[PDB]
Amino acid sequence: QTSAVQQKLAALEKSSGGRLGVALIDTADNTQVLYRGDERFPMCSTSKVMAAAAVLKQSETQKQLLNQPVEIKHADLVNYNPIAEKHVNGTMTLAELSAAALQYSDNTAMNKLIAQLGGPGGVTAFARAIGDETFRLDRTEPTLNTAIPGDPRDTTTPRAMAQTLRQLTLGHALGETQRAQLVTWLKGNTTGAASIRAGLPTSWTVGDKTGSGGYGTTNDIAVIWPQGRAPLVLVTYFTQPQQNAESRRDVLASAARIIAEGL
Ligand SMILES: O=C(Nc1cccc(-c2nnn[nH]2)c1)c1cc(-c2nnn[nH]2)cc(C(F)(F)F)c1
Ligand SMILES: O=C(Nc1cccc(-c2nnn[nH]2)c1)c1cc(-c2nnn[nH]2)cc(C(F)(F)F)c1
Repeated sequence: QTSAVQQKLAALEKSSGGRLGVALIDTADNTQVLYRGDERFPMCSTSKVMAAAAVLKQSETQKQLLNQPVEIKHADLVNYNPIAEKHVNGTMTLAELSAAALQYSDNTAMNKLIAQLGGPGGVTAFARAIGDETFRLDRTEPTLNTAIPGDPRDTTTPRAMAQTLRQLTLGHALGETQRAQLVTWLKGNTTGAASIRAGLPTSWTVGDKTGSGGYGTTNDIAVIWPQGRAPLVLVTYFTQPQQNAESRRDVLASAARIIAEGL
């Protein structure tokens, strides 16, 4: 069947000229709303959540791991390094790198997380360990953001990412203190006010991670605490047919607004 909400999302998608993927989990009743929920989309920087969570999992058996220093050399700088560039010829801890990756979307910080896990396949292995059979990370920053249509590398589906985000932030994929740390980091994101958040009532609290890349790809994944009801998880992925397309954070906000109306 096609629901009213799905019809509105289709109309939004038609006007946008791109391809929109949405998955909502309402944890009050565990019901789901999906639009292209099983199609693959490039994750771009939304993958930083999985990398940070994989390092948090490692820290469960190493109480000092998050204080471990990592050398930042000039050659490590990639294309967007707002935090890491201040520490060239110095060090950052794994906690500092996780915070920079999640809250500022620092690409050098993400590469240090990937390296701590043994490469992109270490991130994928963690996804499999927590029940995500769909996620795949194949490349490092910045090339994981090429976002070429039809390319399977560095992709997931909206359904799989919403399930994983729920398990990481509201479930038991992580230990209790690690889950709390992930939630704190997401709630302090600096990059999200124009994306899912912009489509929701201002009284709600949101923790989110954005992404963007080639082909006008514009993404956001969020855990949402609405006023007076159980939390939601919402994934909004969007990509366009031409390599140089302009990003459309407003489309993610519009999708979130349609979802919120339908609750
Ligand atoms: O690294 C990129 N982007 C980036 C970097 C840091 C944070 C975020 C972000 N965080 N949250 N939202 N965006 C996004 C990036 C962008 C493009 C692009 N854009 N347009 N056309 N090509 C192409 C590439 C590459 F290398 F694959 F060719 C990389
Ligand atoms: O820094 C960014 N991107 C980037 C970086 C380096 C190279 C290229 C590139 N390569 N080729 N063409 N551009 C593009 C970037 C983009 C967005 C965004 N844009 N639209 N919606 N969100 C958001 C963020 C952040 F971090 F603030 F969340 C960063």
